[PDB]
Amino acid sequence: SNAMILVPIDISDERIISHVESEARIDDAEVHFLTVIPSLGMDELREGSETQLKEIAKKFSIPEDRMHFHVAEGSPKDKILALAKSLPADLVIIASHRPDITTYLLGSNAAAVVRHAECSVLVVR
Amino acid sequence: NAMILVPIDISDERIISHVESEARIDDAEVHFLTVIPSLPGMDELREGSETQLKEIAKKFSIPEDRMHFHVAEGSPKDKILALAKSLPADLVIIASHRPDITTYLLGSNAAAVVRHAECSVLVVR
Ligand SMILES: Nc1ncnc2c1ncn2[C@@H]1O[C@H](COP(=O)(O)OP(=O)(O)O)[C@@H](O)[C@H]1O
Ligand SMILES: Nc1ncnc2c1ncn2[C@@H]1O[C@H](COP(=O)(O)OP(=O)(O)O)[C@@H](O)[C@H]1O
Repeated sequence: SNAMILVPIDISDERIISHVESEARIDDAEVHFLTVIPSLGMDELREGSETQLKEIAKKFSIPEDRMHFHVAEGSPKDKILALAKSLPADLVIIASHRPDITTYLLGSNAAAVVRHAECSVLVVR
Repeated sequence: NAMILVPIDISDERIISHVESEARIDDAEVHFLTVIPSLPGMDELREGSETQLKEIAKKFSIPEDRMHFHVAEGSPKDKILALAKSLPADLVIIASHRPDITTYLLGSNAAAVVRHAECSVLVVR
């Protein structure tokens, strides 16, 4: 039962990198990157999303054999929470909001994950 | 531009040479499909199935940028046929039967695909 850290990533559009790396180093945790394709060809979108997720993950200094990639479809908050439950995650690491939006001190997904996760949550600023 | 559909049962080698050779003819896209039959979470089963599908595909000498992965849920023959139609496939490549079963010279999925597919079908022995 290695530690498992869930790292949701919005692939649309760096402070989380040092935090994920440091948290992973604590236990040599498994690091599960997740991207959610919002609802409303699917196999093609999933494939392109996985490729972009992997591109982003190259920025992180984590061993290859510790990184796992997930693509979900639907509500980002619902899927982040579902995966934190099913892994189960020992930690969720999430940015407080998108870097280019300051109106809200916590974004919606961050606020929901912080409140509803069954595990600890690190909100990164 | 050419598209080859290769259904794989992730429960249970001869098709490898044929797929590699057929793919070389045009530099075809190769679409691997596995169908998980109907009755823990569906999301985790889909991801677990895709992971095993990808491990099998590592046995095939085909360029990375030509391989595509699909997971469907239900009747294998119905989903094989649905994808062959919608891609649309120029070829389906299918083993005559499961390697370990000799009583049916042609398995039931192979028989339905070779009769109902709208494209050419290669039955491999
Ligand atoms: N589509 C998505 N897939 C995966 N994670 C996401 C997605 N959207 C948001 N998140 C997670 O939530 C974090 C904050 O996003 P959010 O709470 O929606 O605020 P904002 O709307 O400012 O981006 C993101 O940094 C990301 O970790
Ligand atoms: N669940 C499945 N998903 C994708 N392809 C399948 C599945 N089951 C069978 N096939 C395809 O059909 C081929 C032959 O299977 P089938 O006709 O069921 O014969 P058998 O009954 O001996 O397994 C398999 O090698 C595979 O290519």
